[PDB]
Amino acid sequence: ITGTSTVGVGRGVLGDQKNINTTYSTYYYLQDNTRGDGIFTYDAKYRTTLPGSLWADADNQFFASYDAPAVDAHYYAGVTYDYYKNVHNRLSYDGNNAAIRSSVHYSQGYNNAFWNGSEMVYGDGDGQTFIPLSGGIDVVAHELTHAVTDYTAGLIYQNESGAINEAISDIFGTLVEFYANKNPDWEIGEDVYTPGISGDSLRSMSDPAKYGDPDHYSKRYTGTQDNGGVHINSGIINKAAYLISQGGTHYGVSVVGIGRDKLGKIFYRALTQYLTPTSNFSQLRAAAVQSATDLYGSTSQEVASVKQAFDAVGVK
Ligand SMILES: [Ca+2]
Ligand SMILES: [Ca+2]
Ligand SMILES: [Ca+2]
Ligand SMILES: [Ca+2]
Ligand SMILES: [Zn+2]
Repeated sequence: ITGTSTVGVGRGVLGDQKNINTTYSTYYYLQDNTRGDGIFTYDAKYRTTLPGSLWADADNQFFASYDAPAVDAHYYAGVTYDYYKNVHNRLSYDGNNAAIRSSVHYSQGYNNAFWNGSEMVYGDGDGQTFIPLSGGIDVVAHELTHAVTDYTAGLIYQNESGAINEAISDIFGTLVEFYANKNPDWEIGEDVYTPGISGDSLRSMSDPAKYGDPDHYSKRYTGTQDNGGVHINSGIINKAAYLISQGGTHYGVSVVGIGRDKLGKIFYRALTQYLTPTSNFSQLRAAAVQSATDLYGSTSQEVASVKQAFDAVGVK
């Protein structure tokens, strides 16, 4: 769309009010011209055909309940773009300011969200297991990071490489949650999952076993479900990443934490410089050690922590 950049206001899934970047041309559209080549949000109108209609609104105010998921998908995509740019100096997911597109109200009662290789897609949830998925900044950032991985390491979506791909998305979705300072934690999806139950979440990075995911390599899943457990075995890496950041003792191995910022620097370097489509856990560890080495010196504490963390989860 060609029009005048402006700012509108609305309410998100959780009821919070926020300002969003819109474009005016007869209607006000969810098109943010301020970030790279633009952020565009579409209405899939409960269908599965994509992307749907670019989101149009008559008055630049988005307080209808049907508006909520669009407001958040649009807003959280801006935040994530900012995170990447400000913190890692990366322009959009391709490093060249590619437009970011998302569709909301995808299908009926759809309990998931995903990056399809071209854009983001968010279901509204069935109202019991989930509420509209774009209300969780960690979910939004998890999906967008899949775009980043696709353009860089290109980790294939299955077995160990696929688990690494998933872990990368949870790690960065969590870092983004901390960046925005939106009640941050080391849990995944807590804000949109089981609205009826407080205190739970989809996955836990601090204690993956809390939900039955592995927290040690000896406990990995070897079957075929979930593409070979991409969402299961990601727990081993997630745990390693939490330990690198926060420190702790796990299975008798002690790790000194080096904090979130360095965690992000180290994993982003590994991702963009050293990982390849078929990398396995053991390769991830070498990549992570090489990155810390690059960044902090081979005799650094940082390197030492990365080593300890992987030894703690049994990845050699
Ligand atoms: Ca309106
Ligand atoms: Ca949170
Ligand atoms: Ca979270
Ligand atoms: Ca819940
Ligand atoms: Zn994912």
